[PDB]
Amino acid sequence: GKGDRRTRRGKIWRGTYGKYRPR
Amino acid sequence: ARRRRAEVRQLQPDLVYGDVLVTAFINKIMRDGKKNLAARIFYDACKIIQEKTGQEPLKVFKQAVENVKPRMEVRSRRVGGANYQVPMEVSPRRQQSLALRWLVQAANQRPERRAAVRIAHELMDAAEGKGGAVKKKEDVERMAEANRAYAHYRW
Amino acid sequence: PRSLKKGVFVDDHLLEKVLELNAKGEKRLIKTWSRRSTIVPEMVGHTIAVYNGKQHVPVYITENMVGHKLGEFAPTRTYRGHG
Amino acid sequence: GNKIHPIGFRLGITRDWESRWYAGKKQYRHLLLEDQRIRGLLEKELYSAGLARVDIERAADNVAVTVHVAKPGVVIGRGGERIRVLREELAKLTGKNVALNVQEVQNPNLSAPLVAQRVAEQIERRFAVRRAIKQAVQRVMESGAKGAKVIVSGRIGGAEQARTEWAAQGRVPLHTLRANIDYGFALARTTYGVLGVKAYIFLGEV
Amino acid sequence: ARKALIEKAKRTPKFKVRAYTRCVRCGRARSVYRFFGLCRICLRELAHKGQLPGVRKASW
Amino acid sequence: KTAGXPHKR
RNA sequence: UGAAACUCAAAGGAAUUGACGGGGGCCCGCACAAGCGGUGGAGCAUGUGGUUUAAUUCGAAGCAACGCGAAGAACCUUACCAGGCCUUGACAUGCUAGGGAACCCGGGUGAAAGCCUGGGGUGCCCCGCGAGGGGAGCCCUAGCACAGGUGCUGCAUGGCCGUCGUCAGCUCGUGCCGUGAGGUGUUGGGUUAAGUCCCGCAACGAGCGCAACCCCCGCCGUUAGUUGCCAGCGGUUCGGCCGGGCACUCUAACGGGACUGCCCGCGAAAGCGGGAGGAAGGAGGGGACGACGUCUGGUCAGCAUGGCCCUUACGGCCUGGGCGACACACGUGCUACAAUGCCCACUACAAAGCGAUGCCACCCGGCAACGGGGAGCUAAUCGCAAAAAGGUGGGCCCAGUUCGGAUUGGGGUCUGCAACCCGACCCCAUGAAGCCGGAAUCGCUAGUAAUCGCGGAUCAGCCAUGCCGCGGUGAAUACG
Ligand SMILES: [Mg+2]
Ligand SMILES: [Mg+2]
Ligand SMILES: [Mg+2]
Ligand SMILES: [Mg+2]
Ligand SMILES: [Mg+2]
Ligand SMILES: [Mg+2]
Ligand SMILES: [Mg+2]
Ligand SMILES: [Mg+2]
Ligand SMILES: [Mg+2]
Ligand SMILES: [Mg+2]
Ligand SMILES: [Mg+2]
Ligand SMILES: [Mg+2]
Ligand SMILES: [Mg+2]
Ligand SMILES: [Mg+2]
Ligand SMILES: [Mg+2]
Ligand SMILES: [Mg+2]
Ligand SMILES: [Mg+2]
Ligand SMILES: [Mg+2]
Ligand SMILES: [Mg+2]
Ligand SMILES: [Mg+2]
Ligand SMILES: [Mg+2]
Ligand SMILES: [Mg+2]
Ligand SMILES: [Mg+2]
Ligand SMILES: [Mg+2]
Ligand SMILES: [Mg+2]
Ligand SMILES: [Mg+2]
Ligand SMILES: [Mg+2]
Ligand SMILES: [Mg+2]
Ligand SMILES: [Mg+2]
Ligand SMILES: [Mg+2]
Ligand SMILES: [Mg+2]
Ligand SMILES: [Mg+2]
Ligand SMILES: [Mg+2]
Ligand SMILES: [Mg+2]
Ligand SMILES: [Mg+2]
Ligand SMILES: [Mg+2]
Ligand SMILES: [Mg+2]
Ligand SMILES: [Mg+2]
Ligand SMILES: [Mg+2]
Ligand SMILES: [Mg+2]
Ligand SMILES: [Mg+2]
Ligand SMILES: [Mg+2]
Ligand SMILES: [Mg+2]
Ligand SMILES: [Mg+2]
Ligand SMILES: [Mg+2]
Ligand SMILES: [Mg+2]
Ligand SMILES: [Mg+2]
Ligand SMILES: [Mg+2]
Ligand SMILES: [Mg+2]
Ligand SMILES: [Mg+2]
Ligand SMILES: [Mg+2]
Ligand SMILES: [Mg+2]
Ligand SMILES: [Mg+2]
Ligand SMILES: [Mg+2]
Ligand SMILES: [Mg+2]
Ligand SMILES: [Mg+2]
Ligand SMILES: [Mg+2]
Ligand SMILES: [Mg+2]
Ligand SMILES: [Mg+2]
Ligand SMILES: [Mg+2]
Ligand SMILES: [Mg+2]
Ligand SMILES: [Mg+2]
Ligand SMILES: [Zn+2]
Repeated sequence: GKGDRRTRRGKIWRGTYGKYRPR
Repeated sequence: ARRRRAEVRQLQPDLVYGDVLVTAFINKIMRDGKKNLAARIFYDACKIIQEKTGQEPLKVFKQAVENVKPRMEVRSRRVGGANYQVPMEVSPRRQQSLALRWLVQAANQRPERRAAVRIAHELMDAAEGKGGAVKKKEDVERMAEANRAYAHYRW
Repeated sequence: PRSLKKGVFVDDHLLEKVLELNAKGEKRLIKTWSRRSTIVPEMVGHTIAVYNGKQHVPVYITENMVGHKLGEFAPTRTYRGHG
Repeated sequence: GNKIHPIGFRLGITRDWESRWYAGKKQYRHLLLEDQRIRGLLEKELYSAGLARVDIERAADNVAVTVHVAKPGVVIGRGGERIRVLREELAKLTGKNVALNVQEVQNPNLSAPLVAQRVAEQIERRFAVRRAIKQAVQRVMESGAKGAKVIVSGRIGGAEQARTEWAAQGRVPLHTLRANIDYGFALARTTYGVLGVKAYIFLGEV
Repeated sequence: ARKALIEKAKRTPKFKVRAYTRCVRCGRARSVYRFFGLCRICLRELAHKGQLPGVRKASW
Repeated sequence: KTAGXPHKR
């Protein structure tokens, strides 16, 4: 869920990007 | 609701069967404003309910609603500090509401994995007089029959 | 941690004291208030009095603690439990 | 402990700003500080002239500073001496083109900041607070206004128990926006501490 | 620790981090708007006073 | 009643 | 039948204004009921009690203290602690005195502050070919006057705020009644969201309140046509892109519009029900707005201010520490316990804001955080920007899991002088509790609740899951 930085929903929740939510 | 009694919201009839009772039932399926997902669940079961038991889906739905409407229920009244169980006749507005509410809840208590199947089977079992929602209706009707001694406190 | 594009950070005014010791044939007690200094292989063998807000705390420097910071070995709060 | 400020409530409606200019997010604070720094000096000096308002207008490296006042005398000076002596010191802080003006106050007893200052000054002289209030209200109504109310709050007469006392005549409808109500505050220091005077003058509805 | 602190804030600091905002009017180190250079309290006092150009009470 | 300086509390 | 000692500054009668009642009547409010989602259990975030500490600065204390002052505690902030320093002081005016300095770059020591120090060399007006001597922005030091104190008293205060409460109230002038407090008006019938109106009446008026004037939203017009718009022709690298145009959508200023104005019925009236027309109907939805007063409510720490206290120190500078402690206990929250769910890929539709040591397209290196290049925009132009839920396809198959993402190892990135205490972010590994929560308890009546994301203030960065806003999807229920 939103608390797991290692997923897309987590990256959305903290407003960050990475391998699990890139641009 | 002191001043005037509230007005009953009229619902936009559904875009398939054109039936308000269908729209009301989908609203009881809906959680967190996902009416799209909600209406999608209800219609998928209508498919299931036409496959299994080839009756008309809308016809099965309404009869299941009829088999779950309770005609009597217990309420609370005073006469001193006492708290009576008073048997009351259920209004048509409330018969429909309790019937719809117990159906979704009974459906979601079922063990089928996906939501439409739970609603399909519950609407099937209800239209034949079985299911948790019917057991809930009969249960309510019983408690008003037992406390029929205090029926003279009704209003 | 600190970007390695930058340097391994030492306040210089402490690294100064360390290097003059190595040249002159150490040891000597080293009193610093720079907890933020990074321990560095030139510090191995010495004892450094690290300030913790109240006292200069001696810290003998060993090889296995080289990569750390100075304040890590001068704890800043006294606790010894409840009850 | 509840009522809202009567001017700021009506800004853009019945009351207009005391600083009229545009700026951008780059130097808005620098100019606004200048207004305050300028307006600081003026109220300090022109107090003895009964300063009832300071208007500021700006274009670029120049400023208005229109000073309303009950007695233009202490402003202008001898043939325009004080008006120069201050305008000199003025741009000595502004570093700009500071064109001081002096507008007369039609009726001073129809100005709220003046009525408050006359009461604040009267009670510093140890005058009967309850009386000074009724008189001030009496003057403002004799001056034709449609309503007046005056509030003094603190250790009246120097009592240990603080108190609030007020008087009013006619009508003062603070909830009404189209009602022109001039508001003004004056603070009176005494041997025993600070008192606070609120003046409300109701001119009319527009 | 007030006047010495309202003066030390104006001073140029040994590092650009030690610089902090400070209300030009009263001296608050907290709730200081960059736009006005004021604090939330003085901002309210001058707004009600009309000494802030164009600013007014918003309502919607 | 309120710590502040000497009084502390 | 019937004392006294001793003891009290009263004990009492009627009546008045309140407040209260497990008195009565008549009303109302998410007050209950009816519903829907939560809190109380879990892990984490944040505030607090408590303890601990050299210090864990101070305030706030039932509703109305407890994500509150804090709209940004690593240093600063910072008020606390330790230690090293400064003594007319970091700062204000005023007086002299010596140097007679202006300003900008250095040096030694030191954690820094500080202490010690060295160079570049004074405009007014002048006696000026003369040596130059004085006068003065301003500086430095000496000495006074004084400054400084987030020390105390919110039981001395101003100002501002909370609160009862958006509750329908609180009053005054004259007249009348009462020895008097006081009463009447303001009560009474009806009515309303309302002391809102109607009617009645020893009352007749009036003020603060209510409503209204003000703002956002809903329909229509007008004036405008670029950076916005593209209906219809013309080109068209196929992008409103170029011609053209302002029709439309819009944007932003001014107007229109609703008045229970009309019909039916009830009524003494005010009004109430219903209907018509209309985008909108009975105050259209939301906002701003808070009566006399109450809590000796909050704030002397935003500011102001009486009084009391400190004056080589309770003032001032610095480095470091603490404000982040942890057997515990409470509040407010975030994320969840899964299939109406989780994951991956592709594909749509917002609004309000922000943006020149700023937003940063686009390109390249890198799994990535980010780095390097590098256009455009002082911005209806260029950027933040992807909105998310949703739609399509695909996977997981009821497991402590492809649920949950705490804890911890290791490796990096960025800001910053500096991330040990004590930052955010990225990557690999780790993968805890938690199976829907005991007694108890909260919010909400409609574009609301629930859910979904977006921006802003503060701000180097950020412990923001907080706050103030914005739209997307969009319910249930009200007998009483
Ligand atoms: Mg997962
Ligand atoms: Mg963003
Ligand atoms: Mg005295
Ligand atoms: Mg101090
Ligand atoms: Mg001060
Ligand atoms: Mg800062
Ligand atoms: Mg600040
Ligand atoms: Mg006797
Ligand atoms: Mg009695
Ligand atoms: Mg009573
Ligand atoms: Mg309930
Ligand atoms: Mg429930
Ligand atoms: Mg939640
Ligand atoms: Mg608990
Ligand atoms: Mg909890
Ligand atoms: Mg505390
Ligand atoms: Mg404590
Ligand atoms: Mg306390
Ligand atoms: Mg609260
Ligand atoms: Mg913070
Ligand atoms: Mg600190
Ligand atoms: Mg410090
Ligand atoms: Mg008070
Ligand atoms: Mg007060
Ligand atoms: Mg006292
Ligand atoms: Mg009202
Ligand atoms: Mg009341
Ligand atoms: Mg009352
Ligand atoms: Mg009378
Ligand atoms: Mg009489
Ligand atoms: Mg008599
Ligand atoms: Mg009376
Ligand atoms: Mg009457
Ligand atoms: Mg009354
Ligand atoms: Mg009365
Ligand atoms: Mg009466
Ligand atoms: Mg009225
Ligand atoms: Mg047009
Ligand atoms: Mg109003
Ligand atoms: Mg108190
Ligand atoms: Mg207190
Ligand atoms: Mg004081
Ligand atoms: Mg103070
Ligand atoms: Mg610290
Ligand atoms: Mg804190
Ligand atoms: Mg939280
Ligand atoms: Mg909780
Ligand atoms: Mg920003
Ligand atoms: Mg999707
Ligand atoms: Mg497991
Ligand atoms: Mg377990
Ligand atoms: Mg898993
Ligand atoms: Mg690690
Ligand atoms: Mg840190
Ligand atoms: Mg399970
Ligand atoms: Mg629950
Ligand atoms: Mg759940
Ligand atoms: Mg409501
Ligand atoms: Mg969720
Ligand atoms: Mg930041
Ligand atoms: Mg920020
Ligand atoms: Mg946010
Ligand atoms: Zn301020």
